[PDB]
Amino acid sequence: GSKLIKCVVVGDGAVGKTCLLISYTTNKFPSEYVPNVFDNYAVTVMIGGEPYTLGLFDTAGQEDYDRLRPLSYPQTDVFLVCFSVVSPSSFENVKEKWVPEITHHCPKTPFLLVGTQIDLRDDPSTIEKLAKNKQKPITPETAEKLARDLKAVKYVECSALTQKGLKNVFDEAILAALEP
Amino acid sequence: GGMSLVNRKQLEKMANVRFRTQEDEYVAILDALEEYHNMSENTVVEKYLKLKDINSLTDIYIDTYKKSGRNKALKKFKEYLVTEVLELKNNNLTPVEKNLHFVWIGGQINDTAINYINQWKDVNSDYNVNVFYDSNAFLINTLKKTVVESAINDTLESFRENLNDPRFDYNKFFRKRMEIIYDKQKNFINYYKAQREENPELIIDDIVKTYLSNEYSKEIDELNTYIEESLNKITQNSGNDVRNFEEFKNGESFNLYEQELVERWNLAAASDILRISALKEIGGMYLDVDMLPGIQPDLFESIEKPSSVTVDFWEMTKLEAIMKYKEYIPEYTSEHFDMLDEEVQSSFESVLASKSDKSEIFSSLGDMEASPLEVKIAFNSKGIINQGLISVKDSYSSNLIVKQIENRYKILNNSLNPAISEDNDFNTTTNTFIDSIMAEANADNGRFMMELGKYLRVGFFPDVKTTINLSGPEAYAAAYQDLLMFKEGSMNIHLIEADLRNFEISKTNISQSTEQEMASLWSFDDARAKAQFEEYKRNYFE
Ligand SMILES: Nc1nc2c(ncn2[C@@H]2O[C@H](COP(=O)(O)OP(=O)(O)O)[C@@H](O)[C@H]2O)c(=O)[nH]1
Ligand SMILES: O=c1ccn([C@@H]2O[C@H](COP(=O)(O)OP(=O)(O)O)[C@@H](O)[C@H]2O)c(=O)[nH]1
Ligand SMILES: [Mg+2]
Ligand SMILES: [Mn+2]
Repeated sequence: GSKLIKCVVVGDGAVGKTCLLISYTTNKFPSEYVPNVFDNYAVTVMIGGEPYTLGLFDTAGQEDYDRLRPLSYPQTDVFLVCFSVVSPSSFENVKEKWVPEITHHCPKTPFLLVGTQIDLRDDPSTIEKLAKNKQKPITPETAEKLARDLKAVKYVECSALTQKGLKNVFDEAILAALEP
Repeated sequence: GGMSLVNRKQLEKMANVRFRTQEDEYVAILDALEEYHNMSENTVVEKYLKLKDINSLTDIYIDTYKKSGRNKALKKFKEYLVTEVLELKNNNLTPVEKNLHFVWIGGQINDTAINYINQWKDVNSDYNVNVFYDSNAFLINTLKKTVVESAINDTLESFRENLNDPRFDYNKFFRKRMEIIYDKQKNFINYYKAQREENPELIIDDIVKTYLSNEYSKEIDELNTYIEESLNKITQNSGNDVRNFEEFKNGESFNLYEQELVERWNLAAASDILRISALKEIGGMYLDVDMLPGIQPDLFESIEKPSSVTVDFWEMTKLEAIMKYKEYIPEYTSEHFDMLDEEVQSSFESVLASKSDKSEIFSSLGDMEASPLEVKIAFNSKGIINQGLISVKDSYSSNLIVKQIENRYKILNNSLNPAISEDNDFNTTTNTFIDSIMAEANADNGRFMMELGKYLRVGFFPDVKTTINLSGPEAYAAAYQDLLMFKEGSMNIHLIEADLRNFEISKTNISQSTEQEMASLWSFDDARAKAQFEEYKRNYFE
């Protein structure tokens, strides 16, 4: 592709950002280990008989990197604002941290609101340790509302483990980057 | 695969315009392209350098004449140039010097590293084995171990005063530990610099053990015995001292080598800088001490791979099986093998029983060929990683990688050195450092700069991989881009997988799914950080 689409994956630590891009670009969840490789997440896609290079960039979600992270934001065409549906603190940090941050540095850039680790919704162990507080997993209807409220283009769910909604997340990412 | 490069005749036809003056800049291009074709008695390096001249000539025509009608034809000519580089790279080959290079610096080489290296010796009898050590620096790992342990307990003293978890998670633990490691590490650097202003002939280990004796009451007799035992062990295992590697020592990246060795205690980074200069000057194949030889193609391709196991699971299981029944490496894990059904396990027991020699288990390297322009690299999960390198002695790319690493260190030290000069605590020094990074940050280097700002955290904080972007695989991709774009000092990597696949090595030359590769010696993830927290808590309570 002679045309390059910069998509930057953003969101809290331990929401499944890294595993997302590995699962999508290699068709293999990195359950074993992540090798210390140069990432270079770049998929060629044909769209209306025109080749496109989709450029994916991982980010460090932690507060410690709040001033370094935006150095990667320039020239960005679409954001995946990511949160784990079994981590409501990651969901509550979408409104409070991530959507403000991208509208500050890239105000005109569209962003998908992306649910991750949906397989752990129907997981025995992780429900009851979550149920040990008020905490309950995030429903797709709750997150579709926050998407509308925060002027997101769409809400999309996926599991990097089962690759369920995985291909759709990135399909809709190019569609956001071409729509007006 | 491609298409022969255009002649001198074929380019005028292409770049033809009407009412044209045949410019001096345009003739320069034809002149250079003619010479390139009647260059059939020259080596590929001289040829490559012609193409660089052609491209640089093409670029000044377009910069001077921004409205000319040839520009659109010359740009398509440029794309033919980059294609010819791959034609150069693939046809005219050179045999690779039969040297296997390993690197273990900072401390005593363990038996796992030797056992792994021996698997390369036993099936590559024609290969000269070189295991690089640094005779002056056997105590860096001991120093780091002492300072980090000291910092774990000092961090836990501030945890005993407090309760279970008001807000005292593993995240606060590694943050506080990082501040205490940086005070201790800065103290050692300050001591190291003072001692070499007093008398700069003092070797590194001499300064480390006085510092260890003075700050941690370490018995210097036990450290001289560790040194003597480490020198004894490596000199019976193909050891090559860095200090007697004069071309490296006199080189411009040696100050960078000692930066990581002495100041940062990052031996992965120090090993990154040394490995490429050893190819540039000696040539051969570099290997990480966690890489094993490739398994023989038609072996275990009789046992059907179950549907319920990953490919990567299968690749680990292979080596486990080999070692379980042929015991070439003791203490090798069996945990993936022990998770299969008894029938498929006995399938492995049958096929391995049928083999006598290790030639019938591990492929040999044999006579290997490669291009004087390229450094070949290993691939892992669709990404390059310098854990396997093949390069011809004094290859063009080998010099391009060194300058790439040198350039990145120039940017880093530019921003870091002013901040560390002010002797402040970790948090202040970080903030000063980042202030400088943001000032020199643009959209082209932003992502690289994003990673530099974590440089102080490398090897002491979870999920910090700056070494990859500084001295590691990123610099190899930026070099490959430099080769293909007739450039020096590429930063913004525009290359994709298929571009970089030009420089891969056969997956039959290295087994990469080893036991020791799963445990990184310089990096750790969030999950392994959470574990360490409860491990340290109990190790302090006992
Ligand atoms: N069950 C499940 N676990 C996941 C999925 N994606 C990632 N993980 C795991 O959850 C953790 C998230 O880590 P990572 O992918 O590095 O997320 P990051 O820290 O936000 O980049 C890791 O331990 C992963 O193994 C998923 O789709 N399903
Ligand atoms: O204490 C050390 C740790 C690492 N290394 C070198 O750094 C390489 C990196 O090893 P590792 O597999 O830990 O790196 P990763 O694959 O995790 O990037 C090793 O093979 C050694 O050459 C070393 O010399 N001393
Ligand atoms: Mg991550
Ligand atoms: Mn490794």
